[PDB]
Amino acid sequence: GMQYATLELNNAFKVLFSLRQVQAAEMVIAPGDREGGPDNRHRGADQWLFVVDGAGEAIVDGHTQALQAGSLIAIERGQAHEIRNTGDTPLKTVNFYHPPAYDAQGEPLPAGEG
Amino acid sequence: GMQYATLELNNAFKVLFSLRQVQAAEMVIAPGDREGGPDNRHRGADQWLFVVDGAGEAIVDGHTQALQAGSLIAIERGQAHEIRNTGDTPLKTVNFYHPPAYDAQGEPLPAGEG
Ligand SMILES: [Zn+2]
Ligand SMILES: [Zn+2]
Ligand SMILES: [Zn+2]
Ligand SMILES: [Zn+2]
Ligand SMILES: [Zn+2]
Ligand SMILES: [Zn+2]
Ligand SMILES: [Zn+2]
Repeated sequence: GMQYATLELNNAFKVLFSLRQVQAAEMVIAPGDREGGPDNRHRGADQWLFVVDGAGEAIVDGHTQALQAGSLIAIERGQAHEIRNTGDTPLKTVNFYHPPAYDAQGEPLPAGEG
Repeated sequence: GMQYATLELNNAFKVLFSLRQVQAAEMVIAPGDREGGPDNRHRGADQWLFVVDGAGEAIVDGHTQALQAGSLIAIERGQAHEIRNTGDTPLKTVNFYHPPAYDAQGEPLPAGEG
C-alpha cells in the first residue's frame, strides 16, 4: 500500500507518521509568534524544516536566516533553534525528524529532549 | 553554523544537501509529464515526497492517490512509484532520501537503484 497524508497545514503542531526511523510533523506558527528559542535543542534528532508558505526568521546557533516558501533547514541534533513568524499570515512548515523526536501524544522522546 | 538553502522550485531534478544519512532533492515536473513508472524503485532508500504546489497523481505499488499542495508520501524502499503532473502548471516537490539515494552528479547510488 501507500503511506500517505494530505497535510491541512493549519495545526500549531501535529505529529504525522513514521517510517524506518524518520518521523514527519506539521508546525504552523501564527503571526507575531515564535516556536523554540536560544536554549531549544533536540539532543538526539536532526530536524529537517521546510517552509511551505509564509515569511519568517530562523535563528540556529546564533546564525540568522530569513525564511520564505522553499526555505529548507537541516537542523542538526544539538543545535539551538528558534523559528519566528515575521509576516501577517501563518508560517506553514513541514518537519522531518531523524531519528524520531516525538511520541504519539506529541511529547518529546529522549532524542527530542534538550 | 546553519545548513540552509532556499529552493528555487523550478528544476526538473536537483540534488541538494545531506546530513547524517538523509539527503534532500528538488523535483519539479512539467505539465503533461511524469517521473518514474510501474518498474521505478529505490532498492535501499526510502523517499519522503512532499508536494509544495500544483496538482498530480502518484501511483505507488498500484495504489493511486490524487496529489495537491500538502500531499506527503513516505515511499518505502523497494516500492514501485510514479508521479504524474495532471494540471497545467508545474508540480513542485521536495524529497527526502533515507539513506541517501544519489551521488554528486545526480546519479543513483546503489541504494537509489532498482
Ligand atoms: Zn537562554
Ligand atoms: Zn525543533
Ligand atoms: Zn555534527
Ligand atoms: Zn537513519
Ligand atoms: Zn513495466
Ligand atoms: Zn524516487
Ligand atoms: Zn517494510
